[PDB]
Amino acid sequence: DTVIRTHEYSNKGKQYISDVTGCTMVDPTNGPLPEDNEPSAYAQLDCVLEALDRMDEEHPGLFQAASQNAMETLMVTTVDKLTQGRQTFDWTVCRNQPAATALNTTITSFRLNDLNGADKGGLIPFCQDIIDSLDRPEMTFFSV
Amino acid sequence: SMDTFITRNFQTTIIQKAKNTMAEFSEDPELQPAMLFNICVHLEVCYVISDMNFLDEEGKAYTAQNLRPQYEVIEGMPRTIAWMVQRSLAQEHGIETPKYLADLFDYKTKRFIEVGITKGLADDYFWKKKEKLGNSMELMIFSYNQDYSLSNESSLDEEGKGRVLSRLTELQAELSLKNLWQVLIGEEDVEKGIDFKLGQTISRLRDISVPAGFSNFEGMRSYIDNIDPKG
Amino acid sequence: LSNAVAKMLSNCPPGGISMTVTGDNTKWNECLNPRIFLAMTERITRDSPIWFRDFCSIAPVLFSNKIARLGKGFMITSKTKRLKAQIPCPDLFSIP
Amino acid sequence: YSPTSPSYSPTSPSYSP
Amino acid sequence: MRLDNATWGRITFGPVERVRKRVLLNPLTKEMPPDEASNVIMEILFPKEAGIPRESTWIHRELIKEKREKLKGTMITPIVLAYMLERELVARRRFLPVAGATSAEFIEMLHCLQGENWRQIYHPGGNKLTESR
Amino acid sequence: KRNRSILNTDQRNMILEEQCYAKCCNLFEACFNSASYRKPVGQHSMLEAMAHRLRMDARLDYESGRMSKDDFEKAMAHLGEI
RNA sequence: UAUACCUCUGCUUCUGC
RNA sequence: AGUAGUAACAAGAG
RNA sequence: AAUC
Repeated sequence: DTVIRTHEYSNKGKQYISDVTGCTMVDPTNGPLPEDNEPSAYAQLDCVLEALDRMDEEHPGLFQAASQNAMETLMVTTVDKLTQGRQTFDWTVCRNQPAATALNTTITSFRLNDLNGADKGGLIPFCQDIIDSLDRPEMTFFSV
Repeated sequence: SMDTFITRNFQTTIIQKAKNTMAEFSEDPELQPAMLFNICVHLEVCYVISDMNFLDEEGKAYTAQNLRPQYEVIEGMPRTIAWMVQRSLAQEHGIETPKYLADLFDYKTKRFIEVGITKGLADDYFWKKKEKLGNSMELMIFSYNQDYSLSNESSLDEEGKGRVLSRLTELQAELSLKNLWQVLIGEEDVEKGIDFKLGQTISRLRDISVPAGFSNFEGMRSYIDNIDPKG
Repeated sequence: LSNAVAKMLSNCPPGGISMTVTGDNTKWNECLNPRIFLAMTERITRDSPIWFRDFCSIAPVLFSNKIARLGKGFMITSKTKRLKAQIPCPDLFSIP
Repeated sequence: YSPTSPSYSPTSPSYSP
Repeated sequence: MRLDNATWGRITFGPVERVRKRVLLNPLTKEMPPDEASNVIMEILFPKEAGIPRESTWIHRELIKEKREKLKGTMITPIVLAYMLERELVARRRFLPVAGATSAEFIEMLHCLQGENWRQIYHPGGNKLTESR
Repeated sequence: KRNRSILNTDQRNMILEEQCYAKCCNLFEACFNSASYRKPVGQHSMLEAMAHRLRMDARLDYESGRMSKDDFEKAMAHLGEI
């Protein structure tokens, strides 16, 4: 129902095929504006950027200030920060499991495909491994 | 190069520990090999002092059987392991833990030792580190030009003092032979830029993950940064 | 909210009318697009270095090409025979 | 006086001619 | 001990304007930031693991010595001692609706102090600070 | 008590996997008591840490005189294998 | 097949920010 | 049957 | 006469 209704509000957008996944994708952004009161995902990029600009004018140098605080925190953030979560999807077994386990299964699996950014302690190199793991031609994982 | 040079001179035990120490400070071994050499030489001087030296059941120095050395090598080991050893000794013998990290601890002297390697004047480098410590650790500085400046209470034996000065200039001779001595003399400091670059697959996803009227992400990045939408 | 309401109340033009719209947005998640959220980060990280810009850009890029797993499936039963069986999501179009 | 009693209340400001 | 030695006044019925101010929930033995207290706790319970000795050690050296002597002959698990110390060092400051009482030893009793349409006089026992007076 | 439904499924294998980590962690906490309180830091091996600590602990207990000549050699022998 | 009038299970056949 | 209410339970497994 |  959600899957249908999500596309029902974006059906007048641009439909294309993802060359990566090979899936059917839908893009409403910068689509034709609505002529009815039915829900609409057709949001114009300029109107967002203007409203964002208006925020930077009203609140001076908040963006670069907020970016700094987050960026500086990211550097200090350890990998174990991903343990404090709820039931997480584990790609290895394709079932929901505790975040602490779902993390451990990924670290042990990444060690086989040769991605030891997790060992360094910081989240940045572990995140650097995750985007790189897409490039690997085959991803091996333990299955007891 | 300095990279291939260290493979021939030192053993793996000194190379690994040197790289592992630099890894903690977020300093690249390969991009700064002269900085690795400073630690490699600094660890080898400390290693040889504790190698032949041992203790007995009565508790006096002798050369070699036994499973309890006379000197405890702190430099080379990781930070959290080093500071564990640092405090455990200080707390046991009953003396104040030093402000900064140490290199060696002599069980017969019951005092911390601060080792230092320098290029030119050895006596100049001795008084510089005396400012910070004062009377915390017994300093023992050495240089490559056979110029030494030991502590007031000289625990170092005459035969052992030679082995240090022997290896110091032997390496300094090997460096000058292959024209790799000029690399260590010159100054070395570069910014550790935080590297995070996107691969092939994730970049391909970001290219398609853009609004209508954009070829690739580069177009979306420049547009948001440059143009002014007001009105 | 008290102070905000006090100010938004007492700042209003005298001899006018201040009106409060008790509001709510329907189909919040179903409409909002990741590609708009991507544009938001690029604007917010304009002064910040290029490594951080690309870092913040990933999360939306992943949501932009996300895939939905359709739970367990559908259970079919004969009332006369008194039988039941789950139909896995890959076998949804196996049945007419 | 008990809190339930009316006499518990304080001798309040009363008006006079 | 504060509730034990305390004396209670009289309940007054009438309006009470309440302000929502960021107050300290529990009285501390000696206030410190999270980092500074964490190290003081380390020096007391786990000396050898502690790590790089900061100046903070020498500032609260008198507290460390005192806590060690008090936590000497106890069989209770360190993790419990650390937790109980962390309580009486790290600050617990959160927004509460108050009216003429912001001192922690009042805030801990804030439920019995006043409501919207009533007030109650309460003298908390033990000691009070000069700064607070 | 733990949910025992796992015993009947093929997930059983995770019970061993848990109790394995449990042993290691519980033995690490026996070497480093502060591990329970504040998160241990280090990019080095978990064994390397436990080795160097138990080495020092034995050496200092001997020189102080908590450890005997019978126990010290046995201790250095066992740690010698690692 | 059979053990099985036996054995195991009661949130662990998907519970997010 | 009944609970219940857009889909289940009214026992499951070796 | 606050910040934490």
